[PDB]
Amino acid sequence: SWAQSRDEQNLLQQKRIWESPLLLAAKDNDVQALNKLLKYEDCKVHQRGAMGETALHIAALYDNLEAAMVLMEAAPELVFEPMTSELYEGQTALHIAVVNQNMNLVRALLARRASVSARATGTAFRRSPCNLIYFGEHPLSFAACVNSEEIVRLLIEHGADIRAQDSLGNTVLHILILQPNKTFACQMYNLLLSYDRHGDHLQPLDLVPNHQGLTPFKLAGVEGNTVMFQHLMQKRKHTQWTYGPLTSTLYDLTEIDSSGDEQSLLELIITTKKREARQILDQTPVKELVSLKWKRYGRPYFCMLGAIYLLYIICFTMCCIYRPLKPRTNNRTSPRDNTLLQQKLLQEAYMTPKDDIRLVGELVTVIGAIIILLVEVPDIFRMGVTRFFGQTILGGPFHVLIITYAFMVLVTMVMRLISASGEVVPMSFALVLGWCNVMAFARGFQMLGPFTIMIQKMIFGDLMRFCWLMAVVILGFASAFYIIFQTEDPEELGHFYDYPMALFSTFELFLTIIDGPANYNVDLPFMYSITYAAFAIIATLLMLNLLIAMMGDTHWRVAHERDELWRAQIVATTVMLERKLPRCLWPRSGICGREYGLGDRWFLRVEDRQD
Amino acid sequence: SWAQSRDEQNLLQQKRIWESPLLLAAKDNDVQALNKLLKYEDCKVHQRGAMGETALHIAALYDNLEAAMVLMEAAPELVFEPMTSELYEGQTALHIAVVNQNMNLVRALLARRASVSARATGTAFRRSPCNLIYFGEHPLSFAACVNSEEIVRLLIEHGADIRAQDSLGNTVLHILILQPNKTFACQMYNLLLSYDRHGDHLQPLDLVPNHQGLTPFKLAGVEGNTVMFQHLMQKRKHTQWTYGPLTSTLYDLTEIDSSGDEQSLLELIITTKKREARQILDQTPVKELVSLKWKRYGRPYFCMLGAIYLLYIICFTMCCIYRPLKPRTNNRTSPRDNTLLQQKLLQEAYMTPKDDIRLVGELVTVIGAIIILLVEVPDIFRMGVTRFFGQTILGGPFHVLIITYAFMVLVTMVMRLISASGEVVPMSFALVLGWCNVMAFARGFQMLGPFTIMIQKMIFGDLMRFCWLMAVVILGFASAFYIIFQTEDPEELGHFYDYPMALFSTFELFLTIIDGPANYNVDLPFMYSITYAAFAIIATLLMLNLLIAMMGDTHWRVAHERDELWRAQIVATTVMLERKLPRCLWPRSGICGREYGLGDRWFLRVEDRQD
Ligand SMILES: NCCOB(c1ccccc1)c1ccccc1
Ligand SMILES: NCCOB(c1ccccc1)c1ccccc1
Ligand SMILES: [Ca+2]
Repeated sequence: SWAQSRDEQNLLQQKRIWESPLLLAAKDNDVQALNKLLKYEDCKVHQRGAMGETALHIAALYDNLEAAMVLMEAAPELVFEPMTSELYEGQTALHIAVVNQNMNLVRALLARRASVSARATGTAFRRSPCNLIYFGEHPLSFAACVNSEEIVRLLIEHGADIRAQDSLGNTVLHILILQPNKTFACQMYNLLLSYDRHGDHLQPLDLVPNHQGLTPFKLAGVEGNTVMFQHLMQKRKHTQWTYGPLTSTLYDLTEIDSSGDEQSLLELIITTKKREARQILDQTPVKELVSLKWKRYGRPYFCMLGAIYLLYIICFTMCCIYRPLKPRTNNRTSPRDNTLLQQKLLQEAYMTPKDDIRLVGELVTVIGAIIILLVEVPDIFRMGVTRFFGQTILGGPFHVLIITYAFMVLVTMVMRLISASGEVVPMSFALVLGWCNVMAFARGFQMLGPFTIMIQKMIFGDLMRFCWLMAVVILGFASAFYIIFQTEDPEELGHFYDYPMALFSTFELFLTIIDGPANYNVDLPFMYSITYAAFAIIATLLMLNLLIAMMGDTHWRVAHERDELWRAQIVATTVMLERKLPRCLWPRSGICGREYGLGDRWFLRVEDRQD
Repeated sequence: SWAQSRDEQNLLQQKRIWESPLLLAAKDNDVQALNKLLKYEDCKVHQRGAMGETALHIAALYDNLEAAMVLMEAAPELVFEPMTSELYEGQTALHIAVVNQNMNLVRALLARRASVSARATGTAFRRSPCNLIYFGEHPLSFAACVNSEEIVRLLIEHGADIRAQDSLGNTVLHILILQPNKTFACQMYNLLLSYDRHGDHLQPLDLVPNHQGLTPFKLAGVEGNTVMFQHLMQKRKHTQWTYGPLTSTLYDLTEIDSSGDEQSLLELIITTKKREARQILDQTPVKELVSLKWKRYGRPYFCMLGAIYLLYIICFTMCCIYRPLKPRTNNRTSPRDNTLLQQKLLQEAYMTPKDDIRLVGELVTVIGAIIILLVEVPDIFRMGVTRFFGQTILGGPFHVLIITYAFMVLVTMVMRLISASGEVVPMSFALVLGWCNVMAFARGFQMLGPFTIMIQKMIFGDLMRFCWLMAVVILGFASAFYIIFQTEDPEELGHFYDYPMALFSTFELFLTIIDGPANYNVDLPFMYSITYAAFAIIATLLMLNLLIAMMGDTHWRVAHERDELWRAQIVATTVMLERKLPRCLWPRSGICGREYGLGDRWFLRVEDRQD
């Protein structure tokens, strides 16, 4: 219950101004009552409000230069007094001066030589969803947000440093990026480029990283400020000759492609969470770049890894179906004559000329697990375990269960060396999601991907949400069937002889898979005949409602936004096999420079056609 | 990896201008540095760039007449020097002159009497999807594309030949057709008609074929430049009397209908691949023309061929169900008591008075195959075998399996003369797609067609795309069921006694047909009870997702574009039974001329109503 303290103190603002007749005249334009306040006696200049205010704080906050200049002969040092703490740590009147777009107080508090080096790093000033705004803390950082032109010109003419950085290391240029009024603040980008003039030996400010290592170029990408990205792009592209309707411009491509792990661009559009950012893939240098990364040595060296993979599964299944598999030897099946099993999975029979063939069929698989184990000993070391789930679901949640493939297929070889009876429990799991993970490769072969994308987005958000609701409407009828047939002999009509199978038999009855029980040779008890019917009108309702649960997402799908999610998925493939596959088979994308007056920067061009 | 060489040489353009101070001044407006370049010494006039450039090439390409005229006293012969090779084979400054819409250099390089006979047949200039533009190679061919009026007037006043043809034989008039800015280039059609004046004895240019035999009338049709087609149509139609709101105009109809195999119009809208072309059927002379070809002696002589066809199938099925069919005579069924068969298909029993009736019931069918064999001995000779598949899917993919009907129904008579045991393997196939091909005739009977059209577009693009995805999610569970019931006796619960039926029994379980395997008399092994359930929540997912896989196409369907695909399908019928059925029963469409001051051209009229 944190946010209550915001408001408790904010009414305490209205408390302290209420008791104070000086601050009562700081509310409105009571300059003639300010004449009644300062010339008649010595009131102290430190009349602190709820979080430590003075008059020109309150006066400029309630839009009053007329109350602001009359304290100047009263107290010139109160410009040097910031607001105290805990929400507004270091806030001065200069900062709220530009909040109200002007009052000409900006020259007037600069007539008391106010300091732009004041940093208001308080609670409400850092980036958080509990604060509905974000501004940085330097005053010129605020003036970029408010889109007030000559105000920015005014303070740089009085000693403003543009290269100053926030609590996170973001300069003022980052702060212009994170404004939700995007094109309306775009015009102040090049204005703040216009005061770069002294070229520092480290940066001309547009390559400045923050303490999360983001130059504000790609910070616009990882936030997805799309229209600002283009205006930022146009200075960086190097256009060559134009040929009538077409133009052979030439894009920069320095930080865009993967280079030596400097947190390159493409992995950051993947690993972010804000889904408006993925529309940066619809921008002119980027969509065609990933196309050539996907057309040439994209899918055919991807699907080649797919091609060996189902062969790995085929050589798994043949060494899965041929099993030790002896006849029934220890005992006859005594209990109940229900133990309908005879096979018992042999201890140490391998020397036959069939069992050598399965052995080379075997150990290729368990070593093949250890290959995809060694994929993850750096990769679990890379992005943790618990937030690795936070890496999964957005792009490749098929990646995680190929590892639970490996846990089971390793433990079943541990199982065969011990030869315990519980052998099928891995071998069930180790077979089914082996095949179920070949649909991860459906993205590579064309036109087959997007349903498998839509497979993903229906199961993890809708069907498991449905399976919450479905797993309780069963348990009524299932247990209601279970008690209603405790009365009856399970010799005939034996679906419900005990409670654990009574759930399962109801469950498969729920999907209308089983015939619907009914002897028709004896009588059935009376409430069976309606409750099963009372299950039926539910069975025709909610799975039919589940059929249309699909549709309310599907109108939000393909007509609008699965097609982007397909190619958003294709690049989550792209940087990841770029990373995991080492060099000397991938040549990195685009043309290299260094032979053409360009140097170490590699480039990429495209044609077009205008009007 | 071909397209890399485009860019490697295109940076080499920027390499050669970089080393050359003459070409450095050819970049921008360095005429005072051109004073520093030519008057002071004799620099050679052949300073070749990457693919062989000179200065006025580079100057006019970077929009500089001011650099262009200063080399004229330096080198007047460099107009006669084309760009060298391998991309731009024969490109001169005259060609790039009209690319930049003007510079008044067009008169100025004609002051050195430049040649419009220059043909730039280089790599980037022919029609290809690797080139984003298409222009032809004569300079007047370029000026039609750029839509620059008096520029076209200027060069014809200096010796331009309009009748010149490209590498493919297309003249300049074809080049105006293939511009993607369609109405914006439409105004230059009649302008280039306006300089026809000398009537040549062969053509007045608007009947010129190319080396694929396309007069640029129907070339607009086969590409589907719809709005240009109408403006091209209006001069060709011959309007008669107007009666207030109605007008009895009279359309030309020379090349539109099928005539003596001169690659007529209607078959070309069918056999093309670009699906924007089929909207030429929505144009005023064409839609009503095919209507009268379909209303009168269209369907009733089509459905008549349908009417004999199911009678052929009925007289096939009666000679399919009555079979030789002897009792069990060679041996008792010894193995396993599973060989539940007794019939063995008699060798040479035909003389009974029932078996003569099936014999006349027989040989009508195998001869009836040979009729639809003789349809194809010219037709396989017509359009090949492998690209005949490229004829199938767009219109009548039902046509191909009536031929695999014929292969099987021929081989089963080969089979009865040998009387091998494998008799049902054709007879299964020869029966099922015999009936399944009567739905080809669903297009003829009204309102029944479009679902059978939608049958086609769901199976060959979506369900076989689904059956990729579905055939792997089965094999997990199916083999997982197969290993989990290797343990168990297949006497009771015998769905999965071996692997080949284990797939099929899972497959029909997947569509929730089979009952779902459960004895309820014995115990079942433990991972059966969840993995079958783990099959169930997939079984309620993806075939339910397949249900809505239909819908994302269906919103792209009937609300917008199946109704055109229906009548696009009806004319693919129309020219084909026009072709395959010979004369003396079809009278060719429209009214004949030759009695009415019109001659050999046959015509067709229509009424209307305007505002
Ligand atoms: N095979 C290793 C799994 O890695 B996958 C993956 C790796 C990093 C981030 C997200 C997913 C994956 C890659 C392509 C397709 C499916 C999954
Ligand atoms: N019966 C011969 C098959 O020819 B069909 C056909 C012929 C040429 C091109 C495409 C298809 C066909 C014609 C009408 C309906 C269905 C198929
Ligand atoms: Ca049943």
